[PDB]
Amino acid sequence: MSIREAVSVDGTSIVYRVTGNSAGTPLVLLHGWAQSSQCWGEQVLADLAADYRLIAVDLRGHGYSDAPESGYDDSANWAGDVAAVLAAEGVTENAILLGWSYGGLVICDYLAAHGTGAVAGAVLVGAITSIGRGEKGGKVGSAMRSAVPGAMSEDPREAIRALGAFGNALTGPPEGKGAASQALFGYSLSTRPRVRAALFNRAVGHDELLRNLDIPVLVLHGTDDSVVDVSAGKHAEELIPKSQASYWVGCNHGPFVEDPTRFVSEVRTFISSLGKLAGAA
Amino acid sequence: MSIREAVSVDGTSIVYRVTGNSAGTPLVLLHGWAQSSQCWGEQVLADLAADYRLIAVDLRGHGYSDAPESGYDDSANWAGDVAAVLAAEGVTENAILLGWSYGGLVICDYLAAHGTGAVAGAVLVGAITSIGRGEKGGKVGSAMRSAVPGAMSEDPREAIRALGAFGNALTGPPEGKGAASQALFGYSLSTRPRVRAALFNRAVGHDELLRNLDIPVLVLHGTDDSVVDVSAGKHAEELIPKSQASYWVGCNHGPFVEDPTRFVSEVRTFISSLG
Repeated sequence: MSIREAVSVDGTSIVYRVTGNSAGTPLVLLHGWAQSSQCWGEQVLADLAADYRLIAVDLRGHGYSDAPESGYDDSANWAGDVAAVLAAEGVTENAILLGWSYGGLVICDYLAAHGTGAVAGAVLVGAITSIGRGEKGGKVGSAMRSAVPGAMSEDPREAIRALGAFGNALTGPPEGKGAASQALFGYSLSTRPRVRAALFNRAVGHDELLRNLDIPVLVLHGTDDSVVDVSAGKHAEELIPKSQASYWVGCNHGPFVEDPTRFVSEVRTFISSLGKLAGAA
Repeated sequence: MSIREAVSVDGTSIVYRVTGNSAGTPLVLLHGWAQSSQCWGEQVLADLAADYRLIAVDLRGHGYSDAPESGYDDSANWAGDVAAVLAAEGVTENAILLGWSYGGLVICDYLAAHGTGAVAGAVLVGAITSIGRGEKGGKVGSAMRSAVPGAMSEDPREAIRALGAFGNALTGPPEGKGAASQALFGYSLSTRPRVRAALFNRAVGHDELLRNLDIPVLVLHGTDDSVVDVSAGKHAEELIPKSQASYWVGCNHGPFVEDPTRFVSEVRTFISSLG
């Protein structure tokens, strides 16, 4: 059975999808603000599930997960969500955590709370790692600044208008990708407005964690990301001791949409890099 | 776990959510075109789960269910989806099947294939029972007509305009209904465009089933439904020997959205009445 749920520390049910090879390295996918476990694209999901035990999570308040009334500003709830998924799957080591945008912050809340015992590597895709004034890891782009707080309203007129401030930032050039462009706008619309707001009504700084991670981390980030400034990825690269970076020239916030083959290729190479094969060649 | 899946006759996974007491009467909820198990609204789903073993299904191609390339024009697939969910839950008798819009057609496909041995009653909410030219039980309204083929387009601009306009017939007001309006619109947009098209590109008639049905069926339909014309429900009421009906004056296609309390009440009473 592919679709499952785990109960976090506050009693929130967190829905997730497990696909791929049972024997393979666990790859946990954490999506971004006002999206879902369906954002990644069918081709990306199919390709990653070939080698990995693929675990695609619906963040609290998103997708099919429970939407509690409060607690979105508590790092311990986010941490408990990832811990609970990992435990339900019996994952105690070697996991790869991948986070898009807000997913990066979820990973950091989790690593801040549990350390790196269960984890061999992480991938930060157009990710924030902090939120708040002066947080270089939390630097948003112009599109996101026009989109908020109108994108948080329950008023459809305002929410539709505001979310169009994103333009094509999620997809890049949208030709031939209309279904995906529709679906991404859709997930944001069906994310409860109160959840959309609660996610950014918080502050947390994680630079001290970044400087002390003992795991390899790939920073994968569009140079033209108008949602999360590429400066945030560059900051993570600068602070993380075992960082690797791939900056996609001309790419916006959705590299997995703009070039699903390249995205899969870069993630597979990263994960394979964590063994002893590179040493051999 | 509340969230689950069942494997249909063609290998399609059908995701569904179970809530409420496992000893209650099973109530299967089957949503409409381009929607999902989340359409019904939190209060409606909480109130129904207070009394029933609530089974909220994502149709094939919708929500989190698999989306096969083809087969949406084959009644035996839809029938297997419903059988597979029932089997997975151990329901062999006494189920209530509730169908919103296209969900009515899914129910009829299932009943024709399988009979009513597992089923005590049905509810047809703004429902079609047939589809295609000349089927009085598939009579579509002005909002549905205007929405095609824009709502089937790969092109975002075209689909967003068509489905945005379409969504207003689902909510009615929409003053007071902003979040649901957004969410219904979002579920339609996130439904793959090829699935939106596939569902519509078929023909099947069930008048012979309806006039022969051996279960009580409630017809619950807005008089100003502009998605599925009220005449479709008036037609089903006429054919079904043990029909009951409730025509909500001034209501469009979404009664559970327009008046969640009334919707739950009318459903409870019908189900209670099965005695």
